[PDB]
Amino acid sequence: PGSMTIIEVKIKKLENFLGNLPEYATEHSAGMDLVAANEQSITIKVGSIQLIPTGIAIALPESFEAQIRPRSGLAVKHGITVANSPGTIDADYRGEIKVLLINLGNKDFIIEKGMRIAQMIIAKYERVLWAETSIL
Amino acid sequence: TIIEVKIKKLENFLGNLPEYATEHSAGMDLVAANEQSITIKVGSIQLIPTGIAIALPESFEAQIRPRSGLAVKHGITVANSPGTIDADYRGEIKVLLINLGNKDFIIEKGMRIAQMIIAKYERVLWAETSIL
Amino acid sequence: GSMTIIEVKIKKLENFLGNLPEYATEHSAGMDLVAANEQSITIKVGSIQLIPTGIAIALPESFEAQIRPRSGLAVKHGITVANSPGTIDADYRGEIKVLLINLGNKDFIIEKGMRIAQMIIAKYERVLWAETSIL
Repeated sequence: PGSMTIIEVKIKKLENFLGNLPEYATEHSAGMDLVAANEQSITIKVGSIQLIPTGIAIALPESFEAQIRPRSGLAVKHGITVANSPGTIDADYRGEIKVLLINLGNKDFIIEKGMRIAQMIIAKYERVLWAETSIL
Repeated sequence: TIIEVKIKKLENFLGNLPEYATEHSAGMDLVAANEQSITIKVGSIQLIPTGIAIALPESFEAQIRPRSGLAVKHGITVANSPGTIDADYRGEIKVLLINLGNKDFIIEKGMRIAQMIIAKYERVLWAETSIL
Repeated sequence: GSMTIIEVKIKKLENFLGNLPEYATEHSAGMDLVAANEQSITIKVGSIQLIPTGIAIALPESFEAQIRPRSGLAVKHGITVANSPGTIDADYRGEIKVLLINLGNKDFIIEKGMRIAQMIIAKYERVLWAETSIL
C-alpha cells in the first residue's frame, strides 16, 4: 500500500448519526457504503418508496460530485433499489444526505439503523458553455 | 475548465437553453417541451421531449439523471437512468419518465424533468487474458 | 495525434460468444453488453432477472465500469437495469451480470446475443473525510 491520490471533503455528523463516517470497503473500492440512520425501523412495503436518512452532510469542493448509487446485493436479493438513481450531490447541497429507496421486490422489507443501503461514488464533472447553432 | 458544446434549438423549444442553477452546480435542468400536457398514470412510461439537440466533443458524455424532487414527491423518475448522450447522438434529447408513485402525475411544458451532467469517459482497450 | 485509452484485462468465461464488448463507433461513450445466457430467459412484468455476460474484468485502480440501461430496450419494452448504474471496480473479478427488471406491459424473453446494457468506463476519486462542525 503506497501513495494514493485523494480528494479531501468536509463532512458533518448530524444529531442522528452513529458509528463511523462512510467507509470504502477496500483500498480499491469506487464507492463508500452509506448506512441507514433512522432512529425507528422503517418498513418499505412492496411497491412503496421511503426516504432514509444517513445523518451526514457534506460540502463537496467545486468540480466534484457525489453519486448515490444502488448497493447491488440489496437489489439482487430483495428488489430494493434507489428510486432516483443516480442521486446527484454537488457543492450546492449541504443538507442531510438521504437515500430514496423503492421496494420493487415481492416481500415487505424493513430498513433498520446500521443497514448498508446505498453506495456513494465521488467523481469529477465538467462545466458546459453552450454554443448555439442552427446546424449540428 | 469549461468545455464548449454546440446546441441546436428544435422547433418546439421555449425559454432559455439548459442552465446551471449556480456556479457550483454539477448539472443543468432539462425542461419539458411537450406541446400538450402529458399524463403519466401509475406504472406508465412516457417519453418527454426537450426541444434541444447537442453535439458533444469526443471523450465527453452527457448523463440524463433524475431530478430528486420529482422522485421524492411523486415517484416520478427516469426509467433508463442514467441516460447516455455521446458524440454520436445528435437527435432530440428526450427524457424517459416512469411513474413509480401512487398517484397519476401530469407533465406540463416548463416543468423541470431531469438533470444533465457532462463528464469525461475513458475509452477501453481490451487486453484478453486467461489469468486476471 | 492519438486517442487516449485505458487498457483493461478481460477474461472470457465458457458462456461467452462473439467479440469482446464493442464500442459502436470511435465516438461512443459505452460498449454494448450482450446477453450470454445459454437458454432463453423470460422476464415477466414486474420481475427482476440476472442476465450473465460471460466476461470478467480486472479494472486498474481509480477506474470503474458503469453498467447502464440500453435506451431502446427501455423505450420499447420497459426493460431497464434495476440496480442502475451498476458499479464494477478493481475488486470485482467475478462474472459481470446485468440485473434487469421488466417495468413494461408484456412478458419479455431475453435471448442470447441480445444487447442488454451499456458499459461506460470512467475515473472516480477517493475521498478523504475532513470532519467539521460548520459546513
